[PDB]
Amino acid sequence: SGIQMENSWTISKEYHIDEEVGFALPNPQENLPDFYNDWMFIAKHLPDLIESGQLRERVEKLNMLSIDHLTDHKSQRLARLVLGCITMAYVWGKGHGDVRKVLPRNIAVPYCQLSKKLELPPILVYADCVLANWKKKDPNKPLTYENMDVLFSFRDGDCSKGFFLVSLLVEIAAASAIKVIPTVFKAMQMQERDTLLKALLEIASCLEKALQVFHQIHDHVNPKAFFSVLRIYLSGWKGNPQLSDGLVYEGFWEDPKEFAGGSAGQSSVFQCFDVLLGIQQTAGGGHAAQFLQDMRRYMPPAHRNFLCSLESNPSVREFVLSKGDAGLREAYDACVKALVSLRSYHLQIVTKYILIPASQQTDLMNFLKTVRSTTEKSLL
Ligand SMILES: C#Cc1ccc(NC(=O)OC[C@]23CN(S(=O)(=O)c4ccc(C(C)(C)C)cc4C)C[C@H]2C[C@H]2C[C@@H]3C2(C)C)cc1
Repeated sequence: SGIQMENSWTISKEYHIDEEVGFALPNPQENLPDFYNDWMFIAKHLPDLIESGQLRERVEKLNMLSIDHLTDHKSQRLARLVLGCITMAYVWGKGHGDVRKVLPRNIAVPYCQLSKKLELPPILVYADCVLANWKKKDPNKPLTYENMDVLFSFRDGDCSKGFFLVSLLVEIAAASAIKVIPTVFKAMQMQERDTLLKALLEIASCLEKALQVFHQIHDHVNPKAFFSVLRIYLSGWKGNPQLSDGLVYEGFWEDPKEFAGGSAGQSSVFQCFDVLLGIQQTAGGGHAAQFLQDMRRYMPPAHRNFLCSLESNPSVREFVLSKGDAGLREAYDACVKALVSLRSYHLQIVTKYILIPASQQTDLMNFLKTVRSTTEKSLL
């Protein structure tokens, strides 16, 4: 068993996986210390600052603020979200091609220093704009769309609330499956047929719920706003012809540096359950594996370590198939089916929210088709 345990029931806190919200950051910080009010003002007013053409001049007038007053993980994660949103807005502007190739030192230096501390690249990633970018409206009500808000958006009407929160709610739905993983491995060591079966049925049930949460994206995200507006600010400078050499982080590196924009490969949920169920993805060969491994380096390092530990545990699939046990096989199959359905839905969302709007003004469609078929081929 690779997974380090905090006690007999819970995985080690060193993996930064919360029992209630999973890979998401629990109860995120909403305010920085007063010392950083100037950064908070800009991130909170990004929509009207971009729209009025005021954003860049405001960032250029900022004083240099040291990150030493960011003493705990939560305030460092908030600061990274604040500075990442400001960076995306500074670089892309209004999204018409008037790009900035130099990030000013009063942002670049604290952002790069903070990113070094957190071992995350100096660009907005999933762990910022989804996993840390949320609050409850009422502390005493549950985690539902109606009771939640994001902390930051880029433009009014960009649907970032719907896109980020629905994604967050899928992560939270998966958390109820992630917290069962130690029980799976314990039942395997102990030969507890029923415990393993109930654990797998629980996982499958939570993955099914996650897909029902995913369905909500159509109700909160307009495809034209997403494609023509939000995607601009999730774009990066790796292989981007508008920033062919990357971005200059003034006062941190002399040469421009390339970092990739957002990708679905930054969520740990898919790989977590592919590993658990022994599904090896092959679609797209080395170039796709290289890209996906690169996106794993854009997850929090503790979540990378969790995924690596999972790969070093005994195999659920090998255990199950050897039992002549219809019940274990059916429960395993229910998990695989729920993962196949999630991949299938992911493909249809890419189609409606990227491939189709793009057509109006191929390797991706065939990658997502192959990942779904590899998964379905893992049905025992
Ligand atoms: C910075 C940053 C940044 C901002 C957002 C993301 N989003 C992301 O990784 O979401 C993971 C998803 C997959 N989508 S998605 O709608 O197919 C989706 C997700 C991302 C995009 C991009 C524009 C970033 C390419 C496009 C689409 C269509 C939502 C979410 C729900 C289910 C399927 C997995 C999930 C299991 C949790 C990543 C980086």
